[PDB]
Amino acid sequence: QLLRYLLDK
Amino acid sequence: MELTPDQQTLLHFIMDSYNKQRMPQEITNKILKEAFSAEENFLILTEMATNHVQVLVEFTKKLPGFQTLDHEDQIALLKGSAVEAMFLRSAEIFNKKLPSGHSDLLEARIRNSGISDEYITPMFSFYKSIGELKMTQEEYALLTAIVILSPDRQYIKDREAVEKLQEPLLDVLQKLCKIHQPENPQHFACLLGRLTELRTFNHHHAEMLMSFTPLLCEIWD
Ligand SMILES: CCOC(=O)c1ccc(NC(=O)c2c3c(nn2-c2ccccc2)CCN(S(=O)(=O)c2cccs2)C3)cc1
Repeated sequence: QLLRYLLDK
Repeated sequence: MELTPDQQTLLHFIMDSYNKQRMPQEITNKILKEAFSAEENFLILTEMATNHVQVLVEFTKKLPGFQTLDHEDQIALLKGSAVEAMFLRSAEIFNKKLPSGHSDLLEARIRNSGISDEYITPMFSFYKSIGELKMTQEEYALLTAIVILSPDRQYIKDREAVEKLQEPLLDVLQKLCKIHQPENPQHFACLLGRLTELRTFNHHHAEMLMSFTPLLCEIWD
């Protein structure tokens, strides 16, 4: 969620 | 021997990511100006630990070949290294980046933040053993990269793909220990020996949680 956002941006 | 131009490009690229990463002034000023109490000391640590998660993801994103890994393995590598990478960074800050009073004030804050003595004493024994190695910024940047790209992590589907990314970093680190410490030929084995000490923090941290921030809750539980 917050990890995937920060990872994929 | 000396680092090849290929390894120099790999080191510069790691340092480009690691050296840009700093603790914000708003947090640094909070260590010296905020009220001293178990609740407020704990709050500063939450703000600090939260900031590290953003720092970890940003550093990991730039590690050559990390973005080419399976999405599920990318999350597992981050979750598996979150605690270890934080204490390794904490060791760097507690032994170096401190003016005159921050070092002693933060130690007092960590000791009086409501964390049990059985978790506190191993932290400072680790900080003191790491401080005796007299590591450089290059060694800290590489050890963090080696901690993150650990193929031995739980629930990793493609461990060999992680091994491929880690091996060039262990080789750069091995060459750095021979050059900057030729009088101590066992320095490399000592750096890796401190990693087994770092790994014991994982069970300590899990125990501490059973006894925050939306970002901390996701990376932990
Ligand atoms: C270069 C910039 O690096 C960073 O962004 C960065 C580095 C290190 C840290 N460190 C910490 O947050 C931290 C913690 C502890 N000590 N400690 C520490 C900080 C500075 C020096 C020495 C030690 C113990 C409690 N844990 S915790 O996760 O259990 C916790 C969380 C909440 C309540 S309790 C956290 C933060 C950011």
